[PDB]
Amino acid sequence: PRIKKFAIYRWDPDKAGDKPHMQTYEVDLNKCGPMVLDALIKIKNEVDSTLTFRRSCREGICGSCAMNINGGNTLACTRRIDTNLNKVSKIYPLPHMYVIKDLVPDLSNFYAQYKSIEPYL
Amino acid sequence: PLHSIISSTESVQGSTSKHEFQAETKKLLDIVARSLYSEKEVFIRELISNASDALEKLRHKLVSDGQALPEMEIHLQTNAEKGTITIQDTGIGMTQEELVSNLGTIARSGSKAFLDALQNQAEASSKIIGQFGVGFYSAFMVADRVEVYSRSAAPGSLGYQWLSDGSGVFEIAEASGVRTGTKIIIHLKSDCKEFSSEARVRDVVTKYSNFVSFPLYLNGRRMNTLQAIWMMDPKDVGEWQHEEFYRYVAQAHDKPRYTLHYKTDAPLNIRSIFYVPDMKPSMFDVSRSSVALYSRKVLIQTKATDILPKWLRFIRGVVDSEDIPLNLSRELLQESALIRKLRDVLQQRLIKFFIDQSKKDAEKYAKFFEDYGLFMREGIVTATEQEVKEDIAKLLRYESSALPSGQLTSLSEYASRMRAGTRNIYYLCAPNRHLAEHSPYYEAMKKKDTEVLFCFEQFDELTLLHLREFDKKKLISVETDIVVDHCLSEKETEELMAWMRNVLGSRVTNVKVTLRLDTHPAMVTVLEMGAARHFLRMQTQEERAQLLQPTLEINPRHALIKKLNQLRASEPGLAQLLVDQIYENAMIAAGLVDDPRAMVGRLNELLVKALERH
Amino acid sequence: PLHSIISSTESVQGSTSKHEFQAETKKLLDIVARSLYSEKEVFIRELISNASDALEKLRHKLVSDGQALPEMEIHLQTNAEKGTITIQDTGIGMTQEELVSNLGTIARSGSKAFLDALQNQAEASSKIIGQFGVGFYSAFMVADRVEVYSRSAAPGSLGYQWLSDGSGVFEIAEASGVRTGTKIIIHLKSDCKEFSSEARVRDVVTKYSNFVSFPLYLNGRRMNTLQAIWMMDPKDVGEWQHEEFYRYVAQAHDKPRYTLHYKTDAPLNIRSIFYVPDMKPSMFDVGSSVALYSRKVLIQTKATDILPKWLRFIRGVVDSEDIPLNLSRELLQESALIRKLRDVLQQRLIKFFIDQSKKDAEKYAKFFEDYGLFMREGIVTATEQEVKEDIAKLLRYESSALPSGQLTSLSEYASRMRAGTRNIYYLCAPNRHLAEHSPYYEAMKKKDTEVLFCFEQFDELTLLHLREFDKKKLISVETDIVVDHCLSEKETEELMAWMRNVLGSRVTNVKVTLRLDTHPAMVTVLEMGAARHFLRMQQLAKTQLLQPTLEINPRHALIKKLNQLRASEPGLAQLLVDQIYENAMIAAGLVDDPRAMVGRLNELLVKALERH
Ligand SMILES: Nc1ncnc2c1ncn2[C@@H]1O[C@H](COP(=O)(O)OP(=O)(O)NP(=O)(O)O)[C@@H](O)[C@H]1O
Ligand SMILES: Nc1ncnc2c1ncn2[C@@H]1O[C@H](COP(=O)(O)OP(=O)(O)NP(=O)(O)O)[C@@H](O)[C@H]1O
Ligand code: FES
Ligand SMILES: [K+]
Ligand SMILES: [K+]
Ligand SMILES: [Mg+2]
Ligand SMILES: [Mg+2]
Repeated sequence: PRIKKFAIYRWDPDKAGDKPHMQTYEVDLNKCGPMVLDALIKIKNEVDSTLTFRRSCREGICGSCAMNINGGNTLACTRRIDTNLNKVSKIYPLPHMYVIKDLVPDLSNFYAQYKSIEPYL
Repeated sequence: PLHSIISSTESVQGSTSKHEFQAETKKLLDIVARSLYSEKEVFIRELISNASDALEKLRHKLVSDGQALPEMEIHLQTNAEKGTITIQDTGIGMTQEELVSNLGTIARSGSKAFLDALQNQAEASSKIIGQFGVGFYSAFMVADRVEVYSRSAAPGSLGYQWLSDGSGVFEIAEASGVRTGTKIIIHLKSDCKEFSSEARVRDVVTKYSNFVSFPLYLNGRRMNTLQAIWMMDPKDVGEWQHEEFYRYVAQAHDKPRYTLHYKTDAPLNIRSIFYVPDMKPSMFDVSRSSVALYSRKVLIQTKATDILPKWLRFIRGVVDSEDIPLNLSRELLQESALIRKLRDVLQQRLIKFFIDQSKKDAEKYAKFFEDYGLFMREGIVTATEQEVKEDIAKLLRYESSALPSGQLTSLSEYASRMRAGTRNIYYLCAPNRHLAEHSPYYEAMKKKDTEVLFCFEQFDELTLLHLREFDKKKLISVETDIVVDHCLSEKETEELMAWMRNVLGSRVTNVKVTLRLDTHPAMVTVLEMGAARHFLRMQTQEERAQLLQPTLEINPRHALIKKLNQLRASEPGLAQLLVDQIYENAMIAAGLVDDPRAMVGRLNELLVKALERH
Repeated sequence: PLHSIISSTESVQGSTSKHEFQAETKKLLDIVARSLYSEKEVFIRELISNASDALEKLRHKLVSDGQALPEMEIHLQTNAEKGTITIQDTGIGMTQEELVSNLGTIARSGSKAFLDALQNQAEASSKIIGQFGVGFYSAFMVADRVEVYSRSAAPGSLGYQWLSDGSGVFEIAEASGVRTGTKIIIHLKSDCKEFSSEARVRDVVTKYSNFVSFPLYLNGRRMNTLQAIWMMDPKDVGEWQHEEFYRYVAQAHDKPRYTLHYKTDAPLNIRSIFYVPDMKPSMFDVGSSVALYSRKVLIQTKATDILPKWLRFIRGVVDSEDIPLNLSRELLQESALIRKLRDVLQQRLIKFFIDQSKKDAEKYAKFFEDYGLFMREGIVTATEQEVKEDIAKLLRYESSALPSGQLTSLSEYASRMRAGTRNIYYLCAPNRHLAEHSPYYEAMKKKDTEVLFCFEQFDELTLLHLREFDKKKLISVETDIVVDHCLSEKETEELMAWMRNVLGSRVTNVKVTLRLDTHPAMVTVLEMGAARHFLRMQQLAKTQLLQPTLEINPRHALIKKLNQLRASEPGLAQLLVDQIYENAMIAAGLVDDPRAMVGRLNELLVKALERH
């Protein structure tokens, strides 16, 4: 019995009042792939499908499997899972890289900025 | 804590009765005149609509028997001395019975009976505005006494009088000398005297009823002088008419570079015309829809529903639709399925029109793109469905390395002419084409034999990440591709790298050696470079390094690195300054600098303490 | 010319009759059910408002009688199998005559008649919602038939059954077993069966009338659990339910750093509460969850903007019993009362922020670096001057005469300024370290006049648009320099002529200023802030250049090196002067995308180091 402790960052934009919070996931290493990407897929199909990740070739060619672990940016489908029982993996997204990709910035009040320019010019 | 008092114990015990619905006329008048219309100036719009409806009814009546058609005009009269505004029309008019049944009954419109009596619903059904029956009572908003002179167009009708103060009681009488048609005199309220002036009435009419089907005269002078060119076929309207209409609608003195005349009926009756300004967009265009609705040739004045997608706000024009649902205030019914389908149809039609224009002409569309690219970029960013994403992305034009300078290329043709065995599209961001051709990332990518698009405008890679896909082909930047993909002596290189990492341990988290670079001594690579560049603009150096991990990647073959190899011992301080400077240069080349003012001082120090030996 | 057909020749000879205005009910019902309410979901909101009005009337009658108060609550029943929604209240109820008078007459409301019998207009006028008389008929938007079982609260009234198919005809009958109050049965339409689902009904009720003054139960479960805290006195309400109310209204789980409770009646009745989040604002924020209320029911304007656009970082609720409303229970667009309410709210919020700054320096400083961009945007978008100074009173800057870490406002900056000076100087740099070492600050360092240091973006444009504060102008350091009135003269003349020859396209004018000690070069333009921000506009988007002047430092060693290095390496000299110009442009902030300078810098570094 080799229970692996995974600490995965989670943030659901659609959740009501979601705030950054920490969760711990326990996955047995005897029935899971050594690679980090296998553990993410395992919880998606069995434990919880809320977590979203991008994987296409599970080999290291598309680069969609690259995230940060222990403060270091790595690749899940290449780097394996640490076998230390006492040590817990720090599963984090890319350094900050939050939902900004889907925040849809507005940048409103743009004309009023110009309206404040021509009196000086 | 789950208790309810709902039960079905109730049942009928006596004989059922029967009743008819009633209506409190006084409260209905108060509601119409006080809490129905946001703007107090819509009463003349309603009266002009009624006059147009009456004139259309008279025209239909005189065409049914095929007799002569007399003059048909709507006259606005302003009497500042008496504080009254007079509306007169030469339409059908109304008899005593018609005056009592129509004017005296709330929510009773003679247009509905007229429409039901058409037996065709194809000639005047599209030219009658009145559908509720409360438009006339909007005059009571500003009038303490309404006087109506009406006589029918029948051969032998008598003039009639109609007075009402809006207090739920109206008195009728017989009048003499009244011209055929209907004349309504409005005695303005004490606080509503602004409508007894030329300028205010002219402004409101130009806001609402420029495009009525009949000539409109204000104080004796015609003020329309412009027909609605969005009604007839596109072949029947000339280029001069298009230019004049664009000048009117856009409030600009230039000409429209693109003209679209959309007239569809299978999804819904739409008569819409759109223009693209010749001049570059202004800051008002990029700030929130510049398209005016016109149901039965009268303004709807939504200004908030955004019948057109926000990114398409750069175009100017009008949209005609007789099927849009209007509330009692003659305003668009918010959150309507019909208006949403209208918006979708207009968006897809405009996308198809832009694609067809791009196919037809190359230089004109290139100018249009270099003028209005930010709007399509915002549309790609703000889109949700992948279908509209691809439709808007079909409008993009990016010049690539496989083509000479000044030759913009589309995404579709790039995908068509590239390798069919790889689902990858490569794009590079640089201020200029020359910079892109000499960018360190492009040079590192030169090992691969593939074509790469070049992006110059801001918020371009942002749209590339939002699109994320095109024709089942992924969008990968050059920096992301090279970071994902995996002179000096060996020991000398190792000690040099160790020294640089020692003096850049906090700022740089990893340094590697790459032989792909040829003209750049160093290069900073981040996995999500496109996302990181935009993230930096919204969120000193230590924090940025921690949240970015600027993984350095130097080129030993560069002469600068070779010089630093021996400067590390003779001038350790100058070597530290130079390694800081090259790190800053690589960061700038990556676009990962929020403000380059900080490095100016250390660059000046390096310059003064470096070339002093000359 | 003029073609006029208006004439006064008409005359009246016939007898003047007299008629009463009529109103056909078929078209009125059609208009209400089709072309009155934009949202199909407002019918239960109207029914809940009617139930609340009935319960308020019963409460008023009972307190007038001064007897025991039985339980009063609103019950909502949803039956998916039957496709029906049932709303029941324990209010006064309606007799057969009352049912005919109210239900059967359009625009006839018993609420107005009850209010006319109040004679105080304060006991229940602030809680009665019904004012038009068409709220019930909104139920016909989704119902092909409506059953109403209402029994009056009078001791002896009989229950009555009310039927109406919405076709302009309704029938009434005697009903047995009906409990005191009013029970309404709605049979949903074929295409509007989504209202027979518990989830949708619960969501829309929480959207509209979850602040109803009386308990509301849907399918036996109450979801109010939270009184409308904006009605009670600020001293009565405590911070714990302030946090709860914030967490509900803002849809967040943090605490509000600021809580403002506004309750005034002299200009207009306002019962509003505002909050400021602890967390930094999200880019989505950059009606802001400050949706207006009236008699404890939602209005969802989103168009009048009762609260200023820049004041969108605050969350809360605004209540006003005197706001005009549409027939569809929506705000009158561009209403004078709405505009005056917005102005009053903005003034009160500005005063509250000023008071918070006065009573807590460090908390307000944290708030300013948390929400400064909103005040900057407010200054930029403002039109009235007094609004500009009112918002500018909220600005916090750190000056050159104070240590790092503390910030000051413009008012207390001008308070300590010299009497002779009548202008305010501000310098823009990313950090205070750069600002103290900025060449413009060093050039102005000759005088002892204090200068403010602003670091955040848009500070240049904000100060330019402000342009005045307490009758004192705002002049940037670069503007003051440009408006102000070892390299011997001959060699200096030859060397600036060299720049003029080799930088004529870029540098229009070259001059020597003796006010530089550490920076070899300076770039100064008249519209420094305006040009700097307009260049960012132009580079950000290709839409609808400038006159740069470069000044060299005679005593700088780098500049002095040109005298001996021009005669040795002309090409290296040209490259070095180009790099000096680029560095001066970067320091001025007028530089374009600096990716182009990297190649020139690398070439200069590799070429100029062939001596060690
Ligand atoms: N100037 C007029 N000349 C002739 N008939 C008129 C005139 N004004 C009103 N009417 C008639 O009186 C009816 C009542 O006026 P109105 O309230 O405007 O109804 P409507 O215009 O048909 N519907 P609405 O969209 O609310 O205006 C109209 O439907 C016409 O039949
Ligand atoms: N559940 C009820 N119990 C008792 N009286 C009711 C109930 N529902 C409606 N009424 C009465 O019937 C009248 C007609 O309803 P309604 O159309 O809502 O008028 P209103 O609510 O007073 N004005 P409005 O704001 O348009 O709803 C109300 O004014 C009440 O007097
Ligand atoms: S799945 Fe393709 S890089 Fe890992
Ligand atoms: K009417
Ligand atoms: K009623
Ligand atoms: Mg009309
Ligand atoms: Mg009501």
